[PDB]
Amino acid sequence: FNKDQLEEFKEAFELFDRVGDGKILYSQCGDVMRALGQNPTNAEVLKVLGNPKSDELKSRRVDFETFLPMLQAVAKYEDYLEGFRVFDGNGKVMGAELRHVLTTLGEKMTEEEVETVLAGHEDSNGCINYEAFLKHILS
Amino acid sequence: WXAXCPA
Amino acid sequence: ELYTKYARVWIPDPEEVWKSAELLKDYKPKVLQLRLKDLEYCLDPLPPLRNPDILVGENDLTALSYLHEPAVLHNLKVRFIDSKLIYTYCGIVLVAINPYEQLPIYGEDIINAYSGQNMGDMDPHIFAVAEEAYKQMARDERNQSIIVSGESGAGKTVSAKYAMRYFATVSEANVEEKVLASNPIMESIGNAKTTRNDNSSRFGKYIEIGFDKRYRIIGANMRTYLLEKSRVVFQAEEERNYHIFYQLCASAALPEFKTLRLGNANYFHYTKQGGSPVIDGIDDAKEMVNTRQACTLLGISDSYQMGIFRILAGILHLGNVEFASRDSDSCAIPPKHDPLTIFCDLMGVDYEEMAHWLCHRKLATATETYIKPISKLHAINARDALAKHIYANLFNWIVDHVNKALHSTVKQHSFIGVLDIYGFETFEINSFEQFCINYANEKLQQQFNMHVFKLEQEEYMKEQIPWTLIDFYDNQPCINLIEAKMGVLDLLDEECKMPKGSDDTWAQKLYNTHLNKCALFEKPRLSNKAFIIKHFADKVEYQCEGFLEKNKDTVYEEQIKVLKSSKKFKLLPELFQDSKEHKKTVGHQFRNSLHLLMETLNATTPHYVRCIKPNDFKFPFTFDEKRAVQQLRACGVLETIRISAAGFPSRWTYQEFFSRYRVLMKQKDVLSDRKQTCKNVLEKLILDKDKYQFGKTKIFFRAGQVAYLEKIRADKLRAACIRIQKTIRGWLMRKKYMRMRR
Amino acid sequence: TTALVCDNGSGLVKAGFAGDDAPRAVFPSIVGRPRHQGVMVGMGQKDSYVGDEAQSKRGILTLKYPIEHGIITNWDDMEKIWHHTFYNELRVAPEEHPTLLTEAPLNPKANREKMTQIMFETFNVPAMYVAIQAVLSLYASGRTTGIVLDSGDGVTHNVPIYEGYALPHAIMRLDLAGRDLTDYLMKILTERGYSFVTTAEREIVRDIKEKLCYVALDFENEMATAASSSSLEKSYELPDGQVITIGNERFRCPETLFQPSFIGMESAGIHETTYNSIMKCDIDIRKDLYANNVMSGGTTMYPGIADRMQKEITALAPSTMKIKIIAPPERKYSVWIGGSILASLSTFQQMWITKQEYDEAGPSIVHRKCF
Ligand SMILES: Nc1ncnc2c1ncn2[C@@H]1O[C@H](COP(=O)(O)OP(=O)(O)O)[C@@H](O)[C@H]1O
Ligand SMILES: Nc1ncnc2c1ncn2[C@@H]1O[C@H](COP(=O)(O)OP(=O)(O)O)[C@@H](O)[C@H]1O
Ligand SMILES: [Mg+2]
Ligand SMILES: [Mg+2]
Repeated sequence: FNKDQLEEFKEAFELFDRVGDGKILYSQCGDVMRALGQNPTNAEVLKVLGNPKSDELKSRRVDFETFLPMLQAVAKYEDYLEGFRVFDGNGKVMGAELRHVLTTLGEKMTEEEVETVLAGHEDSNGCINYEAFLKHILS
Repeated sequence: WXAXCPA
Repeated sequence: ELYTKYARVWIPDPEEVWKSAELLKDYKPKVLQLRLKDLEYCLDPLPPLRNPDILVGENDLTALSYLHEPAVLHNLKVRFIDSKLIYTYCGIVLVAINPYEQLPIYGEDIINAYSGQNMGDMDPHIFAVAEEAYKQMARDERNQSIIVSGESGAGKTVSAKYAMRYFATVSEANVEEKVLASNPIMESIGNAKTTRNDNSSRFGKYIEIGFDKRYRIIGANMRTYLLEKSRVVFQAEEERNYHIFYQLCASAALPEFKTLRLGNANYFHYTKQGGSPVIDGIDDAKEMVNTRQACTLLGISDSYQMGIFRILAGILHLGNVEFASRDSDSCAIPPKHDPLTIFCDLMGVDYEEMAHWLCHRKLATATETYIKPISKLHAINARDALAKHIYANLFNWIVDHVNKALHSTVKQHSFIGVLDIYGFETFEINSFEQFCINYANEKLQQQFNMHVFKLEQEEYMKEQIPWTLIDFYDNQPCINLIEAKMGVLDLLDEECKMPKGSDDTWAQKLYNTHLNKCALFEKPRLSNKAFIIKHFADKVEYQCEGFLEKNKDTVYEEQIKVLKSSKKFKLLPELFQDSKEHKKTVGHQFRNSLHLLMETLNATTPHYVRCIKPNDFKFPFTFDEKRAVQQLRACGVLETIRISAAGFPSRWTYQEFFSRYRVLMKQKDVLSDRKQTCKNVLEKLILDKDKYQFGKTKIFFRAGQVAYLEKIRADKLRAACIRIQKTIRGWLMRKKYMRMRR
Repeated sequence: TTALVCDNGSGLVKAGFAGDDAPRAVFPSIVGRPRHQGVMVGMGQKDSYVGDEAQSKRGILTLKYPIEHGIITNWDDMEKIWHHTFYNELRVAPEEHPTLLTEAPLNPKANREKMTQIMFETFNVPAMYVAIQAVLSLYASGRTTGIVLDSGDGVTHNVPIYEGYALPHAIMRLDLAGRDLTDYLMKILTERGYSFVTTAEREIVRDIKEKLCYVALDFENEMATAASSSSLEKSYELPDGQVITIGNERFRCPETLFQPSFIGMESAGIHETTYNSIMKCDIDIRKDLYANNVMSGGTTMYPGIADRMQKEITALAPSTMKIKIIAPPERKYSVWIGGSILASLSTFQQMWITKQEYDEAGPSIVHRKCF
């Protein structure tokens, strides 16, 4: 990553500061990394944060300069397609089954998160084009 | 028998 | 060998036959650390291993991946306590645990809900086996019979109620009402109170449900076997003779009986012996009225009901008759004696003629006739043989009138039969009655062990792979040991004859003949008095004490002729109405009768129902580990588990496996004939076919291979799913940026 | 399959199946032959008669016994008596069934060998055994301690047995028996002027002996009494309706078992032989032998003989001892009955001398295995 990207990332980072010290929370680090184009697992985020304790995750604040080595470390299709074919064989996926597995298996999401990802992807029958959902989530 | 008696 | 840290494992606890543990550190290719109040543990040159919980609570026990007494024991506990599901399957076997609480489950809805339906497809219920029996009687004309087995007190009779009620609905005639009304008759004559419960069954009972050429029920036939005649004379402290005596005795006041001149049960030698007349929690006194209702509804006229009770008053009065001895050689009844006087007027014979024939044995040849006096012990053994000869004929005649009412006047095409017989047994005294019970259970479990082997061989011959992989436990050396000539019954019959004979000299002959010869017989350390048989379930120790006096019958033809002449009432000549059979000893009569039963059932396909009584105190709907284990051993289930466990316990169909493990798929996994896909795919996945056989219908795995396939299923599932959640959070916060930045 | 159980006395044949209550065929062990030139051409011809046929025809016949003094003494007629018993009396093929044969305790050892050889060669009996009479009386009388006294038509013997050990040196045989009572009865009957000379006429006497004779409790008192009155005297009919009348002459024959000098034996007489058989036994046993005395065999049937035995033996035994006599009316059968028991016991199946084991070993085997 070049200096310009780092400047753009710092500006974005400062936009997410809801406390005014030019910093985000450890618990916001994952959100900022994903918002900046990274796709780390929650496990990867906790690992790069150093498995922080609840208190520093919720209240310790870091500026862009301390964030940066972590962003670098986090930064450094066919599997995703097979992953979608897991949940299919007409190229569609039930909304109910994907909803159940995403909210009860793996890295369970909130109903609001799931409603925001799935909004607009199910048809009147309740079927999702997973190739289309994938293109959407890759956009 | 064979001696002391008739049978 | 692989067990991770945080696997779970089972360890013997003193008062729970297993306890679950986790293992706190990884075991390595002899010492262990576990979490449970925290302990080290140890090995000999493993513990059992615990099924992944999804398998726990499954209805078929052979579905489980690891099979050992813990896995069955808790799986049955969770089904019984948590899910309330009493019925469970192993292989073909059905296993039942009585709630002592009524349930919806027997309702008519459920009856219809099972009809027609293949054995896997429902959840288990007693109706499901009866339905299979019925449809086998459909597919082949051959008869199908149902075998109901277990401890005294465990709902064998109730399971029969349901097994009949299923046919009564799914098959008009009364027969369900008639048979259900029969029970208080047979339970009055044939059931008894014993140390571990009252209302045990002492005989074994078999009902045929009969069908026409289109399988409408026509009617039914009642048979009895294995009657415990020996109880009638002699008993051990806690016990009663059969209920009908006590019910009759309890009604001494009532006017119809009043001429029978009865007495409080302590008054009569046959009832008196146990000192224990009262059943706890139920008075018998009014139960006669329920018996007499059952008889009358079932068609015994009030005259014959009065006859039946008159005879029973006869037998109880007979027991009080008394012998006083002139000599060792000879004994005479005292000159004026109340019970024999009463006995005569009850049964209409000359007092002096019974007084003569009790006292003497006649002996006669073609030319000549002789009268022998006999000793006090012989006069007693004569009276007791006579009492048993009256009683077992009275029983076998009441069974015949119940049969008259229950038969149906049409040619029967085929029949389905329901058998109520009492399970293999252990008590902490064991006596010739138990020796007979355990002999019978030996034959029955042979029939099972061989029929199972047949059905497994069949299921193999559905399939390309051969039988030889199977081996099975074999009862025959024990059967011979008891049964066959110069065996533990045979020497008992011989000791009756040999001029002076006793439980001691019998035991001595037992040891001389067998003690060091054969692996199945053992002497205890601490006495000559007793011996141990290693039955298939367990070593049982039986006392020799009292085998002889219980073993013995000899009826004097010239006594029974006195009764057979009688003119007062028309039952008593009919009982005798009818050779060597007068000679036979009880043990030989039981051998014969068990062979009648066993050829009745060998001709006929069995089906099996166990009962395992969950707790001694009859607390409702609650379980004890220790009893349940003992029952499951005594029912051969734990043996069957081990045998399958080193077998090929697991079955899958191609469809069921492939449809479940599509989670494992990648497109080379799929080729249009699913059989080839599975058979190719597995070749990389697992070390060899030796773990996993293929048939034409089915896929057969060794034990434990399920738990591995489950683990790789979960591993690939989360490998895909967390990477998907990784991208879904990734983009969803990409979009949160683009929405927040704009 | 069941064991035939057979007894050859001197006097009778007693036969049946093991586990019968009583014997099924009884008949005299007697073979008849015609004394005469048969007159009528076209009558049936009988070359000989066996058993109770000869008893019917007897007035025409010589009657011979193939056994006397418990010894088989002419074989080709004894073989005929067995052939009659198996084929005609019991109606069995003997080749299917095993057999027991019965014998007096000391008799010549060749007797066992030939008695074996006939069974195995002639009939192909499956297996066989030979058993001492006074043993089988204990089985019948339900005891394992006692002194048996057993007296046949042809032999008398004590045997002491104690808890199932037979005690060989104890065992003493007399040859007094009902036959020599019978001959002596003919010789005394001549004194009152009746002469019963021929063989069938001997059997006519033998029925007198069976019916009228009784044992004097005191010999001297009744021998005076018969002079003193008619009262003892009693009378009987010959087959032809002659009457014969008999006095002290009827008890005096039983008395020859107590004073063999009347017959001219040298030996003690059955009471004193019984007491001497006890004394030859050990002092520990003796109190229990005195407790059980078992009369066996037909000769013991005489009225009062048990009360005589007790009275006379009392004067020999020590005053304190309990001495007791056992006398079931069965007793004439009791030697068969004991065999009926013995052949049924499952332990016994080890004992049968089998056709294989004989055919390998030869009839010497009967000495070794059987006793
Ligand atoms: N399936 C069941 N449903 C309801 N009650 C039962 C059941 N099984 C057993 N019982 C109870 O336990 C007893 C079992 O039957 P019972 O005839 O007394 O003994 P068994 O049938 O074992 O010989 C019944 O009296 C009843 O109280
Ligand atoms: N009731 C009797 N009283 C006296 N003597 C008898 C009686 N019955 C048979 N005898 C005689 O005793 C002999 C029969 O005794 P038995 O026991 O049959 O001999 P065995 O056992 O050798 O055949 C014959 O001599 C017969 O005449
Ligand atoms: Mg019952
Ligand atoms: Mg004799």
